[PDB]
Amino acid sequence: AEEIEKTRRRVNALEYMTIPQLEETIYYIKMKLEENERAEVTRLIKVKNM
Amino acid sequence: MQIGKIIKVSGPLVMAENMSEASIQDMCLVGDLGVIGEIIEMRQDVASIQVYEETSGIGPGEPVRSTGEALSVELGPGIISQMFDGIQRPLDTFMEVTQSNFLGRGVQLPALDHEKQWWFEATIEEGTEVSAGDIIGYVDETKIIQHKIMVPNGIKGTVQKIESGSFTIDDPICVIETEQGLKELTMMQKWPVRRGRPIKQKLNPDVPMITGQRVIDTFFPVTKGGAAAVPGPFGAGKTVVQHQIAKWSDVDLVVYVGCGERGNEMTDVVNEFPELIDPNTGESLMERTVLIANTSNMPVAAREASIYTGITIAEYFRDMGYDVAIMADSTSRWAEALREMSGRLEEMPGDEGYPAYLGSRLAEYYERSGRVIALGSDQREGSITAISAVSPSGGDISEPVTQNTLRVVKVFWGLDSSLAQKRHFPSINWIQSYSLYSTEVGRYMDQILQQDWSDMVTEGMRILQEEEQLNEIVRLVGIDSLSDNDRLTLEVAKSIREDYLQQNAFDDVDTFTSREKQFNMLKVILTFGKEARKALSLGAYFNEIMEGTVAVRERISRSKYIPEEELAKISSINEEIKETIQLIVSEG
Amino acid sequence: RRGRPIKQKLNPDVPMITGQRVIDTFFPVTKGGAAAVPGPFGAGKTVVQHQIAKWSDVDLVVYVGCGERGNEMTDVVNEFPELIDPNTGESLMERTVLIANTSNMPVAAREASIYTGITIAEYFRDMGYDVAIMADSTSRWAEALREMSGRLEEMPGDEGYPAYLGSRLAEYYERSGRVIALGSDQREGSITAISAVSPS
Amino acid sequence: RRGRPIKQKLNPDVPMITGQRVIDTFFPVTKGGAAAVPGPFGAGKTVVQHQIAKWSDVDLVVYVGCGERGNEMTDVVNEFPELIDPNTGESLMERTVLIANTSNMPVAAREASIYTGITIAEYFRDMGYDVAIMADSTSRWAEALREMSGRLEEMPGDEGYPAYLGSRLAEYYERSGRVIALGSDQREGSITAISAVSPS
Amino acid sequence: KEYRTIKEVVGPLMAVEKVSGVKYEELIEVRMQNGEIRRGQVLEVQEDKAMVQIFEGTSGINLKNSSVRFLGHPLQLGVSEDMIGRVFDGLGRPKDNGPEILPEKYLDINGEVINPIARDYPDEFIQTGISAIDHLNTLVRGQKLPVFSGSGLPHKELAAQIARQATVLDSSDDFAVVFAAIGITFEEAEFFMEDFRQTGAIDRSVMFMNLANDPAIERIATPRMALTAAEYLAYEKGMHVLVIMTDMTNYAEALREISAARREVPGRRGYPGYLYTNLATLFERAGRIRGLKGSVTQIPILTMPEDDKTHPIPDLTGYITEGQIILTRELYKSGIQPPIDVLPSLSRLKDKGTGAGKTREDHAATMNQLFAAYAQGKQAKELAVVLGESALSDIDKIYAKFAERFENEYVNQGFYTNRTITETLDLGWELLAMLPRTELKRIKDDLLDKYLP
Amino acid sequence: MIKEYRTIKEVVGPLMAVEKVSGVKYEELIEVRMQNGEIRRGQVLEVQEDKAMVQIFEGTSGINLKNSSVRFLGHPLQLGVSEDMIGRVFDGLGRPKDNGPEILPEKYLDINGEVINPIARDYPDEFIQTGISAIDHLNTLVRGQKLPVFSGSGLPHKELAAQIARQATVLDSSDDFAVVFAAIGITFEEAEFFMEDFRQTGAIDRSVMFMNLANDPAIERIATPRMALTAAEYLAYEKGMHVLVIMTDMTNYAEALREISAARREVPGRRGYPGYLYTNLATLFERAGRIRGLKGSVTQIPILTMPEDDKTHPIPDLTGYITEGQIILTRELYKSGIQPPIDVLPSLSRLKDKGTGAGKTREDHAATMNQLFAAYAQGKQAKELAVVLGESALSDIDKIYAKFAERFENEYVNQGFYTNRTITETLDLGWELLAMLPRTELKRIKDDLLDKYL
Ligand SMILES: Nc1ncnc2c1ncn2[C@@H]1O[C@H](COP(=O)(O)OP(=O)(O)O)[C@@H](O)[C@H]1O
Ligand SMILES: Nc1ncnc2c1ncn2[C@@H]1O[C@H](COP(=O)(O)OP(=O)(O)O)[C@@H](O)[C@H]1O
Ligand SMILES: Nc1ncnc2c1ncn2[C@@H]1O[C@H](COP(=O)(O)OP(=O)(O)O)[C@@H](O)[C@H]1O
Ligand SMILES: [Mg+2]
Ligand SMILES: [Mg+2]
Ligand SMILES: [Mg+2]
Repeated sequence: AEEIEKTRRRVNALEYMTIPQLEETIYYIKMKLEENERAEVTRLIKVKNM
Repeated sequence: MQIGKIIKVSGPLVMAENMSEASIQDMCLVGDLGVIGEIIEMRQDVASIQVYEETSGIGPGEPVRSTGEALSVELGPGIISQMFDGIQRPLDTFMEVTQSNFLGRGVQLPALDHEKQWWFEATIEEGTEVSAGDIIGYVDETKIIQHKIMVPNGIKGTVQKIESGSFTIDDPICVIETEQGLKELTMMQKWPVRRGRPIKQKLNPDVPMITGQRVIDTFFPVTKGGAAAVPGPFGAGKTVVQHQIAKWSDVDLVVYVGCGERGNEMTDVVNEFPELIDPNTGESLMERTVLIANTSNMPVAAREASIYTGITIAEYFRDMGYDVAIMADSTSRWAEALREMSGRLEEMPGDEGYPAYLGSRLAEYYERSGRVIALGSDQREGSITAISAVSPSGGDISEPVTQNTLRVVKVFWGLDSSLAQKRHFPSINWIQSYSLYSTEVGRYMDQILQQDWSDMVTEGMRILQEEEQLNEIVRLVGIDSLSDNDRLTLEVAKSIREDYLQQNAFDDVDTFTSREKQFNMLKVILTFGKEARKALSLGAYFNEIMEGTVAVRERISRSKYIPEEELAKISSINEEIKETIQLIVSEG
Repeated sequence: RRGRPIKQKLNPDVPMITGQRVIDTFFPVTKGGAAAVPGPFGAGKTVVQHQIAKWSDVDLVVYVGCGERGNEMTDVVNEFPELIDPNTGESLMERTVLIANTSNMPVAAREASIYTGITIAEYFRDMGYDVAIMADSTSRWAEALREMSGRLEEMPGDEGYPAYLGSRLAEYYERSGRVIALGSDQREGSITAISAVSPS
Repeated sequence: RRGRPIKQKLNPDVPMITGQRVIDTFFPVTKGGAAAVPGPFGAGKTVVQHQIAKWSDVDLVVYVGCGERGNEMTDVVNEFPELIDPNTGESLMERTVLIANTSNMPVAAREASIYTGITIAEYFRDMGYDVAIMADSTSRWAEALREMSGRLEEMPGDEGYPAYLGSRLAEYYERSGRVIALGSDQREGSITAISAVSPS
Repeated sequence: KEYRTIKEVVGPLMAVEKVSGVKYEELIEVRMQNGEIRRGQVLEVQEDKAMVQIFEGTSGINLKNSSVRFLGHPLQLGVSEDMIGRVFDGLGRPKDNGPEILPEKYLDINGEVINPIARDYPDEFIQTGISAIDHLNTLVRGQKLPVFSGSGLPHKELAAQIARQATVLDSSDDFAVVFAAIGITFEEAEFFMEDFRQTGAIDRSVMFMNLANDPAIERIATPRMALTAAEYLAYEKGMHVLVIMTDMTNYAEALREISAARREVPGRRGYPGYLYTNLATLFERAGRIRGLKGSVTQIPILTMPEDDKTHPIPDLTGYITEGQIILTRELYKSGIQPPIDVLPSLSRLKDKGTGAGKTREDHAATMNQLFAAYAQGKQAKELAVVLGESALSDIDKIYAKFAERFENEYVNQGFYTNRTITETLDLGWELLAMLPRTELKRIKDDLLDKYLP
Repeated sequence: MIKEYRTIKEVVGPLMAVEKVSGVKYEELIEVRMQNGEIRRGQVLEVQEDKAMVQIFEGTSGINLKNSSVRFLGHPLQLGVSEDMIGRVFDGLGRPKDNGPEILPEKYLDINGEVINPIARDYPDEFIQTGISAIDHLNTLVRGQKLPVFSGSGLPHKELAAQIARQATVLDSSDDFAVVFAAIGITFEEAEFFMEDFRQTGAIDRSVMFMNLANDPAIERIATPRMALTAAEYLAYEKGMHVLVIMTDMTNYAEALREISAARREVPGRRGYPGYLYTNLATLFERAGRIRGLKGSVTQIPILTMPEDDKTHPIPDLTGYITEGQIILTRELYKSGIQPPIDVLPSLSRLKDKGTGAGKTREDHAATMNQLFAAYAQGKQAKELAVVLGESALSDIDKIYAKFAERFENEYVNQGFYTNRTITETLDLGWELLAMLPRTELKRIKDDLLDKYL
């Protein structure tokens, strides 16, 4: 019964806490990297004109 | 004509003086070799040109000449069963002239065969009123496809001469005088690739196109003149879908475009198509197919203008009155050409490198497809059905290409990777996918079959969505409590997924199922769920039915492989179900 | 653009009764302090600042409509007279100054609104009054700096904003605070800065 | 900036002894082999390089402090004479050659410190000695190249680094390795490159 | 003022030298060598040089045998109240085989900012004919209430439904509709155009139909001409005008394309930094004006990319408009029409739309109880199907039945069913009739004995 | 026609400017004679009127502008083509290192080559025995295919490359088989490893090697693959041989492409790499296959490394868009001791169906393949159930599958880099592992095949 409790509680933790935090973090960093690349590239454009 | 002088060569960038009467977006000829190029920008006298072929061995002093027009295709007899490329260069005529299996630089030759004799039979009386789009006569380029010679656009009025005989596409088959002048009419009319051919009026597509693919025709149908997209990862099966739709579509003509494909995959379309016998005619599919082939290492502008030359040729035969279906595979590598070309133009990059006008160029393509009434007093109808297959990097449809595509296409067939393995083909996700034609198609087929087909399709989907809701109930909580009815819905959905949604394109009878067969198959599955839930209440337990319906669910599962001329066997399955659950209802 | 001179600056230790329970109790702001209200759309940034503008125990209120809705400026000029200061028992409009540069109004002009607002607050501060200034919204101001930057072909900093963004803001929030105003009598006034931030 | 000529470049067979378990056991480095130590600040790159420089069974060590802390260089000249190892019970200082270029020292001298150290290592390899060259750190060398590339307004490659960063690194390591030195004796010297990388 | 002094052409951009007397944002006309005419506007003017961007691009233009003509005026619109029942394009040109209109006056499509102190606060009620909107998220004359949707979702039907059901309880003829289509497919446009023809809704409306294949600058000018016509009909002719605009996502992409063509540095997620302000120059054109009869009400319809509400286009739109109406796939899957999620959606100015004289006495009271019960009723419905079955204290079980009934009977009305506010309020009570009297604390005992069955 | 100029205007880093020129073309080879007489070679990267931008290969150090001269060769990069190239080692620019006499060339060809007409390219129709069970059976290499190997730094992709080169063959003896081996940005040690292993096994006499080191000029790095393919297209499409091209490392090639890119002051670029990286890889990958009516073929096995081992990197990602399938090397497998560490699940060969079947391989080739792949998939799955529930909870059938997956890794794919298996040895080994399964679990296969093969 304690093992069932532990398993069930771990399952609830996996679904509500672990994975959603993981999906949202993989989305934040992914977008952050996509933003800074746009920034640096944009900067490199102006430099090339010089 | 006017020539110019190169003053700068840096990679594909070539600038040239004395390009004074050249125009923007003009196709021109750079260097002694005469490799093709295009005038991107024009600063006073000096023109900056992007050469589309290798620029090695080219430098200042060399001549440059404009062709006198933008990228254009030749529209006339000698175009069918021909394998052009992105800039409409015939690949077979290529091998004859260059005597080589390779493609050299600066070697250019007319798209069609100007030296070839074609018999022309006039259908117009002399002195009759003509306008743009009217038909003066025809050439039987092949059966079935009758090549109708139409009056070029911008030409009107007087018709002084017309006669029938063996002409060529160069010789004047007709002469028409006007205010502008008295010009010779040929069997060929040139047309700008980027710009679409004008029509009298565009109509809304309401006639669904038969593909023989059960998941498409039933749940996510595509009307003739519609627009569909196939996004997925590697091994998803888009190419199979493209081939399948190209094989079995009830369209007069097929325009297959290979934007930028692997050579080893390109040869398959090249060789298999002439070996594919046609619907009830009995000839090769190739004789009703125009092929535009481009490998990956070909010029980037050839890989970019690929889909536009295809839609241009499609418009040409659409204006004749034919229903055309243009196949685009793949568009992700077409857009890869755009990303590359824009980088050389030093433009401000859009999302993930692609041009900012990415969605605009996509829109300018898919909009040129549709059910129309072509120019001419006949007011004849033609149509172009665009089926594109996109290839996101990892199957992520958040790709700039996919996102901009779904803004203009009306049909979406998304291919799950999870369905790719476990061999669920076609791997089209039946939840994420959709059709903006589903409502109208469902009521069209409600008249062609006079059955509650739209009610069956709706119920078929309802079973599937419910399954997903039931699926998470299974996960979060466990398989219990089944409630009999809910666990049955899973079994009916499982039946729909396995006995209907899945079909082998390589199986010799499951590669195609007509509306006749598609209906009976769905009716059998649905009536199984109907009779089981109705007997469940008064009064049977779940695996009592599952124990007595072992062999009958097997027949439903094998209904896919039942021959078309033996269609009655599927109907026999349907009424076997009714007797077997009463067989154990009394007594159970 | 030039902050009004003071004799000395003092650390704000006197709380500002807003009437907002969550604020006054758990996250209070002192008279002369500075508060930032960052949140998504429909969060309540404007409502909060209005609540501060209405019921606060300050002498004057300078509300700055920086690149926001016009209805929200019409809402103030109408309601405020009909409302009574919970202390003086007189109309709210008798103690408030409004500055409005809506989102569709000239972009460069929403930078001036910020500096116009803070200067009026400093002016009444020197009279020995306790003033409070509301910025709605500072994000819009930062956009004006960014757009003006692009026109000047400046080198982009963070998210397109100019490198001196942090400077301009820091200089703005330093113009507020409890001070000993100029004068022989050495009177004390203050400015409490409430700023709404609208992050994407 | 020009590598000292050899007669034949060989394949390193003999494993060097660092005295560190995880290195000697699972990730060993041969005499003439090349090793990199990438890691953030506080990882322990510098400690590892000192550890190898103290217990290496090579004849000579060459520690290049490229754009790093001055105390770490001061640390070496202090204790090395006090430590007794490995042969004849003599000082470690009598088998080492130090090249110091601190972070606050001029930028252009960073690339020199690397090229000077490897040349000295090449010099002692020619007399048939096993020598170890320590680079701490090769990132500052690259940072120096990046900083200088910007001042020359060149087009960078990635993260500001010049596009020739790849080829120039390849030059440095291919100057190392076990070789047969020029001459009649045909002696064998070896340059074991223990480099450090400081990834952002 | 015609000049054949075209110095340079780069992409869609063009440089004209030796010119003077030209202004910023001045509309031009480029006559090509073949006789073809192309319009354009001045992006920048400096010295004798003038930088212009051509609408229809610069393909096939010979710089030396082409001339540029400056019109001495910005992009204008010829307005008239003969525009009612007429179909135009993105630039005000007829698209319905109708006689070209004689303008009473021409108006700069940029318009002018309504003086904040001259502005009158949005008041009185517009009956959209949709229960989920009219009751819980009430629309008000002069309000900015957008509809957030996604691809494959029925925002198309929701658009056409409102447009043909929209009316006021004011009088017979002082209400109009300005339908602006932006960068949408032809099929979507023809659906709109004919649904207006079929229902006769065209007789009281003006349509600006811009397609996806139309040039980008014609796509961004479309809503400005729509609002220009709307402002004319409302402020000059005293009408209550409802403005329907879609798709705003197409607008942003068009604005994105134009920005990069002008070598402008992009902001977040590759969109222009001035995306907020640009959108704000459209939406803030709505509201009531003191001393003037009539009003301008906007319903901006957009698609949320990846259903991401944090996307710039929805997020910035939310930062401008007064609330939103959110469509969800979870409801559309359930067959709900229209699939409106009343929880994340909100109307800020519903205070002015409800109340006796506008709607009946219990409008404000019922929406509170319906919303509160639905919030508790759904979670009851949700927790029941996930955990357990029919074991919800017998109080959440009736909430579960309430939530499902609320979704299938109250919200799901159909795209061709007009629900007057009377029928909506009555239906609301019948749903509240399920529950015991204890649940409806939000409503006073007086109204209950007056309406509750 | 000498075209030598003492005119030298500017030297900025790698680049050098020269004025008063004429007849100078793009990508034209040059030579610079310095004040001390030291001669260095270069290439035109940009030429404008009366000017030319060139890059010196061996650097610009020591070069005095006033006392130096630049001669224009009037020709791009070319290869002295011949059939006598076999048995010899060439460098980046096709120059000998094996201390042998230089070849009298049949003719000279550009290294860019020409694009194969897609209407002239034929089916890839038959097998190439690489000697690797994981490859030859499950991810078959057909003749004329482009099947790359995906690896990473630390993984044994050099032992694999060397193993393929020796063991690769056509099982019809009436077909001359050759191997073009291209080394790109390769360190001397592993460059020597190849050269010595090519001699000790006598693979040189069948192969043509192109060795380019990491410290050698970046233009040579770029030219090396095109030097190898020009040879490959001659030996095949002119001399009728079955050519197998092996290229490594492709990541090193891409880095040099970036180096020349910023030299022309071009702008990045997806993750640093130039926007034309896709075509630039296609221009040398797509140069393979079988041509109609022409004896011989060109087959490529390009090997690259994944930076931090992610398939989303530009080099593996774009390569997958040009090639039909890939062979994936895994660090997990390598750390466990499986050699070669070929992960069969994510690796793929799109053109395998055509290189197999009776007449090419045995009749049971496709059946054993699908069964091994499926059994291993469910075998690996049963293992991760045994770690969560213990072996006790597993059914008796799944325990066998669990034991199957283990031995499938330790025997079937763990050949060893010095263990050559024929196609027959591989197939029969597949049956020994399929015999592990219950008979009731073997009903999937045709009973015709079950009877004839154990
Ligand atoms: N409808 C289908 N029926 C049977 N097999 C299919 C089907 N679609 C795809 N496949 C299988 O999946 C593989 C992928 O084929 P392909 O269309 O080339 O995928 P992609 O186009 O995504 O690369 C094919 O080898 C084929 O065997
Ligand atoms: N303190 C509050 N009490 C009641 N309702 C509030 C409160 N704050 C915000 N709201 C509600 O939230 C909405 C958002 O108001 P507003 O301040 O304009 O949002 P923001 O300024 O964050 O964009 C308002 O329409 C209001 O109905
Ligand atoms: N092998 C080691 N044994 C004991 N302490 C260590 C070791 N490596 C690192 N440390 C501790 O971690 C700190 C990091 O040392 P250092 O080499 O300067 O970091 P890095 O060079 O990576 O920036 C040292 O001050 C030391 O105290
Ligand atoms: Mg494919
Ligand atoms: Mg706000
Ligand atoms: Mg350190």
